[PDB]
Amino acid sequence: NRRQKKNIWLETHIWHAKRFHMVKKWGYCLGERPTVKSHRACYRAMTNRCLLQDLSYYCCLELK
Amino acid sequence: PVKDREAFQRLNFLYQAAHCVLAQDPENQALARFYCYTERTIAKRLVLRRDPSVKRTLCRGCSSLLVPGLTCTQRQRRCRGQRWTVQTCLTCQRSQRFLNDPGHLLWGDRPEAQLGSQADS
Amino acid sequence: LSARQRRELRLFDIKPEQQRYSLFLPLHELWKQYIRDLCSGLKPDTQPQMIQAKLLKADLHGAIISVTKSKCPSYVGITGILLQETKHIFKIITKEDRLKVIPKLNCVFTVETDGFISYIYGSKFQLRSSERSAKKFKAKGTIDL
Amino acid sequence: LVVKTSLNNPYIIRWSALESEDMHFILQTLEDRLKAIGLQKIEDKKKKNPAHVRKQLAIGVNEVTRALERRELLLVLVCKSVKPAMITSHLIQLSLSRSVPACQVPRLSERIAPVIGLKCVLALAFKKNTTDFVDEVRAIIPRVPSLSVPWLQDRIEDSGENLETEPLESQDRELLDTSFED
RNA sequence: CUAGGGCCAGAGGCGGCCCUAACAGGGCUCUCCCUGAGCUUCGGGGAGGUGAGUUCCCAGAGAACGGGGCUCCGCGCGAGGUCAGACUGGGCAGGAGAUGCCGUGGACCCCGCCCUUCGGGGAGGGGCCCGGCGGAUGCCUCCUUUGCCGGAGCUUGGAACAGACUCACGGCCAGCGAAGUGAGUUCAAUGGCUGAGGUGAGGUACCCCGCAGGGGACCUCAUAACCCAAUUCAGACUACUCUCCUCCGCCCAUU
Ligand SMILES: [Zn+2]
Repeated sequence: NRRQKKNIWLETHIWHAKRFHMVKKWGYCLGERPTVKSHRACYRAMTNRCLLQDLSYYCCLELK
Repeated sequence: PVKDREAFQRLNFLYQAAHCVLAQDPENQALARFYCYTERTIAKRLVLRRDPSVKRTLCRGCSSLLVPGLTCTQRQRRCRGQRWTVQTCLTCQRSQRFLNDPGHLLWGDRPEAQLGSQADS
Repeated sequence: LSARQRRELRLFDIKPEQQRYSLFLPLHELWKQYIRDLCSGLKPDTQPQMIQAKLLKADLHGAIISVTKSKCPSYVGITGILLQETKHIFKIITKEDRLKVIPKLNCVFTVETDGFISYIYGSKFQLRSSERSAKKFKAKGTIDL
Repeated sequence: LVVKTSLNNPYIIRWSALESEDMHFILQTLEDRLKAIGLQKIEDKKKKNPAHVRKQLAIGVNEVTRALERRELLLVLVCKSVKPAMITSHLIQLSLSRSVPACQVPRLSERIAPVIGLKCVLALAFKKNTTDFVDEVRAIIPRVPSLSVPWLQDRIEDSGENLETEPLESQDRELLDTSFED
């Protein structure tokens, strides 16, 4: 909580920072590259297999 | 015992060179101070059994072996009880107490006069 | 204590440079008589490794040196008695008042004895030279000059 | 057999020669020149009801040392009080620059005893720069035997070292102190 | 199998802050110790709190406690004279040092202002110790002396409110046999040749412009070493010098 006073520290941000490269950016610190070499493996999982992302930066305007 | 007897010549050679510097030129003491610092460094690393009166006149504050006699202050006073000789060098502003008194002359001869007497070959 | 001892300095200034170098002449006589009383053997010939042991184990403070080969040519051709000694340099005084700081990095010194001449490669001779007479002098490395 | 070598270097600075007769009559001459002038000094100090007070008679170790430090042409009289006298009068030996440190071993208390003063003065000196006290004392000053100190340089370009490696035995101090710990 | 978790005991958590979970990581600031050719407000290395244990011989009173060694002092005990200020009377101590001046010295005591109301922190004043300078009287009012006890002090030795080393502030508990690493091999592949440009340099009989000159063009030399991946990444280490940004030192020559 004391560190989260400065940064954002999402719920899955600690799961990402456990095994992915997290670089500070224009908004919060997010995942740039994986720690393991999987540049061909990400495409091979993108074509036939399964792959997911973490998209939490999308702010929402609800209009009533 | 031979190799220590060798380094004895080097130590009292540095000690005599410090006296040569302090008797040669006044008020510029850097050679004698460096020689006394080297002499104290040798005795600090290769630790030996040195003489008690000479080493306490080396003034272990930084380095001054002949300097407090003719340049800096050595006087006498009476602080509380027995009279004390105050030895103060004008380099690091440290003091040395040495009590000198007639009733304790045997304790003045207790470390010193024995080694003169009990010296056997 | 060390930073409190580093207030004034323990090193030379401009004022001891003009001390009329003939006053430093009895230091050479002191060193020469110390070599005469240390070795105490001259006439037939005897044991150059005894000479190497005396030149390794003794403090060279206050001795006559002359740079005979060095990597800098301007350092070569400098004689004089030495006054200080530091980690990788040492300071000498020469003729008419000026002093020089000679580094022990890659150089060799001719030392003139009473009747001998000794070359000393000042490469391994370093690191607070009281450590030289103490311990740790092994056989490593050659110096090409 | 526990015997350890110790580098002890008391290069022995011996005192002046024991010239009994010469010192014996010049000290009586000093007593005559002190009694010949008078006692205005004790009458000005104690005030028992100023010209003789103007001498700077350094009495005690500290006054003699502050007289011998700066730059002063004067005369010092030193007596041996106890056996620890080399440490105190080593200042007087070392301060030979422009002064005369005359040392008398048995006789200096017999100088202070008839002179009207106080308790027996151990170290004495007198600063008498440019004022006329007694010219005969200033004639006696280059006549006393001077002390040559080979400890520092002895003013001549010549150095001599001596080797004194004392074997300290544990058995000697063991039998003199007689102490044991377990 | 969310180990941003739980279990017995503990109530201790490695100078402080900030970032990360790659917490044997990095940066800043404060102190201590050691060393260094730039006077030093400089740089490098190591350490920071608490509790326990230890530290050749000799010396010294004590290397952790106490006693045995000496010196100085008495809101305590005891003895004698009692002759208790008589010309400021008597006794002790004092040139072997009583006292006077000075204070960005002390882990000491008391008063005392500010933040604050646990340990407290900071400007000041009084006593003792400490250092510097110059020297004559200070104590008590019935007096004197030793003995026990209490407090303080001591020259040594590499060491004496110390420093150095070691241990301790927790332990235990969680795997997936199925495709194929912007190189993925394992009886162990991958920096091969040529030419022009990059950079460090030299020379010019080339071209354009008119400030003696500047810019481009042509030719040659040098572009190395350390070493080699088998799962990856973060950080620290050690081995570098074709190469770039700074702080520098010494020596030589000039104005
Ligand atoms: Zn000192």
